[PDB]
Amino acid sequence: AKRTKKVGIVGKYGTRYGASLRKMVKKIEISQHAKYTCSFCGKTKMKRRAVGIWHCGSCMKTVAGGAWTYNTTSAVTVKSAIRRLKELKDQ
Amino acid sequence: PGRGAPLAKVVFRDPYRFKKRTELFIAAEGIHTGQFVYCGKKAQLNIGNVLPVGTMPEGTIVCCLEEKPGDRGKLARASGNYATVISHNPETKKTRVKLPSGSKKVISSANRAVVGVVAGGGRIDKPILKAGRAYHKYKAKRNCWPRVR
Amino acid sequence: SSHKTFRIKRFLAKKQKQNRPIPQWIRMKTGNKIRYNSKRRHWRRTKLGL
Amino acid sequence: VQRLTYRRRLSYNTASNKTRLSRTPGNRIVYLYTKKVGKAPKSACGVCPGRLRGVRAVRPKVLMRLSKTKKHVSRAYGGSMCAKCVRDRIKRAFLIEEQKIVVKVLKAQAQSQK
Amino acid sequence: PRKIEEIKDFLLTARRKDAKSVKIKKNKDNVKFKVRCSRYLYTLVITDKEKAEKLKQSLPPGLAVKELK
RNA sequence: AGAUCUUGGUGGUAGUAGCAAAUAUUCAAACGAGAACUUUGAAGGCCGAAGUGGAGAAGGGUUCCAUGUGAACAGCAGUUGAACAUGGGUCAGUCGGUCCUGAGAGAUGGGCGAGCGCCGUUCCGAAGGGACGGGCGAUGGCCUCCGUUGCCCUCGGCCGAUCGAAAGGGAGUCGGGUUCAGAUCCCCGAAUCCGGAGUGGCGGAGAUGGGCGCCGCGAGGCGUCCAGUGCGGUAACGCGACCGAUCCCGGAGAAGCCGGCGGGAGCCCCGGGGAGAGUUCUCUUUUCUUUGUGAAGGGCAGGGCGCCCUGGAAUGGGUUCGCCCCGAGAGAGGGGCCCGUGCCUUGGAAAGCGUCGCGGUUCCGGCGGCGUCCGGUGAGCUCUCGCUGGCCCUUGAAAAUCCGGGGGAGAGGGUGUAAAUCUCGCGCCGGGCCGUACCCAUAUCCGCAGCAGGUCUCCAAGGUGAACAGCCUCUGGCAUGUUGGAACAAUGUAGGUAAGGGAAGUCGGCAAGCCGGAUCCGUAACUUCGGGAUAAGGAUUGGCUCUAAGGGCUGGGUCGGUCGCGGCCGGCGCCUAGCAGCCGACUUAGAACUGGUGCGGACCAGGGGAAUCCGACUGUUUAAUUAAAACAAAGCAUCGCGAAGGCCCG
RNA sequence: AAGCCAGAGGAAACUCUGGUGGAGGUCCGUAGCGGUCCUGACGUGCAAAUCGGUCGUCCGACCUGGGUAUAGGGGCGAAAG
Ligand SMILES: [Mg+2]
Ligand SMILES: [Mg+2]
Ligand SMILES: [Mg+2]
Ligand SMILES: [Mg+2]
Ligand SMILES: [Mg+2]
Ligand SMILES: [Mg+2]
Ligand SMILES: [Mg+2]
Ligand SMILES: [Mg+2]
Ligand SMILES: [Mg+2]
Ligand SMILES: [Mg+2]
Ligand SMILES: [Mg+2]
Ligand SMILES: [Mg+2]
Ligand SMILES: [Mg+2]
Ligand SMILES: [Mg+2]
Ligand SMILES: [Mg+2]
Ligand SMILES: [Mg+2]
Ligand SMILES: [Mg+2]
Ligand SMILES: [Mg+2]
Ligand SMILES: [Mg+2]
Ligand SMILES: [Mg+2]
Ligand SMILES: [Mg+2]
Ligand SMILES: [Mg+2]
Ligand SMILES: [Mg+2]
Ligand SMILES: [Mg+2]
Ligand SMILES: [Mg+2]
Ligand SMILES: [Mg+2]
Ligand SMILES: [Mg+2]
Ligand SMILES: [Mg+2]
Ligand SMILES: [Mg+2]
Ligand SMILES: [Mg+2]
Ligand SMILES: [Mg+2]
Ligand SMILES: [Mg+2]
Ligand SMILES: [Mg+2]
Ligand SMILES: [Mg+2]
Ligand SMILES: [Mg+2]
Ligand SMILES: [Mg+2]
Ligand SMILES: [Mg+2]
Ligand SMILES: [Mg+2]
Ligand SMILES: [Mg+2]
Ligand SMILES: [Mg+2]
Ligand SMILES: [Mg+2]
Ligand SMILES: [Mg+2]
Ligand SMILES: [Zn+2]
Ligand SMILES: [Zn+2]
Repeated sequence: AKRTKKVGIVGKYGTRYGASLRKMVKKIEISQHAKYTCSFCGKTKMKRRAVGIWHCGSCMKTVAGGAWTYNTTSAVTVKSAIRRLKELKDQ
Repeated sequence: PGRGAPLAKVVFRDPYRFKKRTELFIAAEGIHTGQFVYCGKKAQLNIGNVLPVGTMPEGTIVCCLEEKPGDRGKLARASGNYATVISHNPETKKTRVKLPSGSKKVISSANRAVVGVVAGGGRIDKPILKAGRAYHKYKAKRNCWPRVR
Repeated sequence: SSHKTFRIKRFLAKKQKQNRPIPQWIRMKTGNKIRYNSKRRHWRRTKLGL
Repeated sequence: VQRLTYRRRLSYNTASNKTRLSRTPGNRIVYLYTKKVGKAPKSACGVCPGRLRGVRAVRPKVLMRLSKTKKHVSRAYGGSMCAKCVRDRIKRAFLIEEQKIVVKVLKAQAQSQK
Repeated sequence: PRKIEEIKDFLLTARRKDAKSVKIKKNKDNVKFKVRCSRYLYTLVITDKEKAEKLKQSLPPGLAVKELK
């Protein structure tokens, strides 16, 4: 059965810290504790080890990613920009 | 401990004697274990490679920038931060870059830097929510936290 | 304590050896002026220097 | 019941003060001071997390009095690297040297024209 | 302590130069011959009795033949 | 004569205050001049395993043990003492220190400083004094040939002395006995670690085979030539060794907290068999106690494996308490490895223990008989091992030390009962120095003291119960906390009860009282939607006799068609809505009967509601009059600074 | 609390119900740590700060041994001079 109406993962914090702060930290905690699909082995075992470190259980590959998500939108745009600048630098 | 950026342990070959040299690079986001990273003037633009700023294009962004031509990385080291290579002039061998503070700095074109943004993402987005979490944060850094007005 | 160093043990040994009464024949010596050992120490009354 | 005492002057439950219960021939329970749990080697590849097989798991100074066979496996890198990663390294070495031969032949046939 | 399996090993173990003595223990089910060497006490367990007596007379001379009964 | 004068002495107070925190003593006897207090016996109690028990660290330092004394001390007493006096007592390769580094401390170089010096610890140093390797040589000498020595070549970054842990890292000792007081140290018996062996201690391994000619009836011998730094398994990996330097790589040391399971032990519990006790007014085949196997080897269970081989899976399957796992190879079959603290065995029964006896050596590790057995249980408790998760803007030492691998410089012998070499078996020698008694606390420590205070840990039985709660008890311990006797006034201190009223008392419900556990119902406003909430409110609760429900192990044959009253194949048959027998915990629900309506019967154990103010919460704070609304906090906002810098010390 | 299983309802989006799970500077409450009130005891005390009952917290900004560092106009202070 559904146990909470809206708090979800931040029900562990009780009534404390303020509704807006709990709402703010809810999405970060969800993405922090999510298990992502490893882009090397294909399994859904890539999970956070510490802040910025994402380790896959199966292939034992460790990646430097974001603090709460596996990669940041900033880093994705940066990688695309670097690829474009490389292909423009050479010919 | 004490910093939010992950550190990359990278092993090189010693060019002059039979030995393996281990470095402690600051992990640019996107690098993984088992990846080859290339350091030098003739290195290619890839995330994690180290190469002088003067050889880099007019819009690239960099991770662990040197303040002086020859020391190790000094700028844009904290997690999620990066600098941008704005402009060059081959004469006087100078490169103008933009620092995380928004300031503009002229440095030597021989300064090396890591391509990409440093890992550790938007660490400051999450509210700490707890004096205990703040205590554990600063216990790994230094005695500064409980601040009396 | 039970764990002790050799210097400490030797110090305690000397203190034990000199914490004793005077001999009886001392009081018969000529011009004695000594009635009793006035440097007697009890382990519970006064504690040692160390 | 019979309650126990330590047999040494170390009176704290530290990591070096671990005991087990033994029933002597005199029909009494006593502490026997155990040795720490040893670990098998990890693979020198540094990737796969299991520890090596065929090697006795003891404390490091016990290995000085073990025979040679008890500390390795009859294979290249035996007792230092796991078999799976030894196979991977053999294949990797062979195939990369083959690739070097291929690229040398490729540039040799490419330079046949001015 | 070391348990000797067969009689042949026990003979040369008893004939070793460091063999101090041999003790003979008669139990209800077996007879134990215990030779005291430099490092180990070697025990041979004999289930029957005629072979035990044969060993008792075949023990080498010059060695103490202590009987534990 | 004065100075709250200085020092010393002495009064009244005054035989007064007082010797009242933690339930408790009594009887007889002994010694003795003398007994409320000492000792012994009997009885009644207490601590009640989170102890008033058994042992340590720090600290003390002889307080430990025996004997004696009765001056003083032990705020009464003492025949007693932690007092006094006289003697005695602490035994180590394997228990620690010692060794290593940690936070840190600290020389030298250098820098500063009037100067004693202090800054600094890799920084402004020519910072390696070592090395099996090769050469030059001295032949020192059993001058065969290997050990010496000086120089040269080659290699050589702990890049920094040194100190820093009796709780961290750190090889390897256990069982029994023994004293007045010591024992993992002594004795007995079983082991084990490290180091050494030049003249090499013994074996074993290396390693002792093929080819060709001959001889020889064959087998087997002769000569020559050629191998030979081991071997097995498809694999995981195995076998008793298994040449190898500088150098390189890796491992172990070497890692937080919490959760949930599972294995193993110890303890607890249950049913029997012994042995000894207790009860026996009646009953009780009864109640109580006791009923061993060390280290180190070998074998086997058991646990674990992110190890291997076959094979290829959707109608997806396997599987946990939860999970989780699989074409990057599931399920299934067969293997391999690790741990093995459990069992058996050597140790080992000769010892120990329990009983029943017999001798004496004033005080025997005396001698002897018998026994030391069979089982069952489990969300039990405690340790330990393992598996798998969760949390972290927290990611939870270092170094000694030891090992494996890569590479192949070299070394070894010419086919010999061979060589170099050996992490294999056995054998020989050694392990120095210091600590070691005892207390470890309502009396051995600090607090002026035998001070209700303070002072770091280990072990942990039965009943009730959710329980390491409280209450009672066994093992162990003690004598009521520096006195006793007789009374039972006031006033007190601590604890109860109180008709009728029910806060009228008081600044104020201060204090006390009410409520309280569990089961079944039932729960509002408000809310940040999580809470409020044990809201509020109500019912039940004993004893006894039953009734249901919740499991686990085995075995299901149709048969002589026959001889290994039994075994191989098969004509020979249909539990297939599952039966047959056996064993086993607790727990839940329901019913009847029943007692003077009493039943969480002691113990344990929320009074509740409606609002206002302040602080968000959790946290902290004036040790010794203020615990708060104060401080902190997350959150918010502002400021400085790109290192020739911001802030700060000097 | 998240995560997970099953059943049911849905055109979908998804929803409802019962289990499972075991989070939290979570609650009651031992030990521990603290010290609210009685303005209790004591107040020439047991004590130059203690005692009784009642209390606050009791998985964490938790309690604590030992080793180190900071020294007087200095230290250290979740702040009371
Ligand atoms: Mg503040
Ligand atoms: Mg004292
Ligand atoms: Mg055993
Ligand atoms: Mg006068
Ligand atoms: Mg005058
Ligand atoms: Mg009086
Ligand atoms: Mg009185
Ligand atoms: Mg009692
Ligand atoms: Mg005690
Ligand atoms: Mg005494
Ligand atoms: Mg007196
Ligand atoms: Mg004395
Ligand atoms: Mg050097
Ligand atoms: Mg040292
Ligand atoms: Mg230690
Ligand atoms: Mg003793
Ligand atoms: Mg045994
Ligand atoms: Mg399988
Ligand atoms: Mg016996
Ligand atoms: Mg002792
Ligand atoms: Mg006291
Ligand atoms: Mg003093
Ligand atoms: Mg007292
Ligand atoms: Mg009393
Ligand atoms: Mg009394
Ligand atoms: Mg009344
Ligand atoms: Mg009334
Ligand atoms: Mg009134
Ligand atoms: Mg009035
Ligand atoms: Mg009140
Ligand atoms: Mg309310
Ligand atoms: Mg009834
Ligand atoms: Mg507050
Ligand atoms: Mg507020
Ligand atoms: Mg306080
Ligand atoms: Mg105060
Ligand atoms: Mg107060
Ligand atoms: Mg605000
Ligand atoms: Mg709490
Ligand atoms: Mg609480
Ligand atoms: Mg008062
Ligand atoms: Mg003020
Ligand atoms: Zn992966
Ligand atoms: Zn591997």
